[PDB]
Amino acid sequence: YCSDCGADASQVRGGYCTNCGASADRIR
Repeated sequence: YCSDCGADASQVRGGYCTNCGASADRIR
């Protein structure tokens, strides 16, 4: 999941969370 917004990890592309724009390293 994204620690910044809670989106599921499957929503990350191109190095960012596609919902809130967090950098990839915010995924846990």
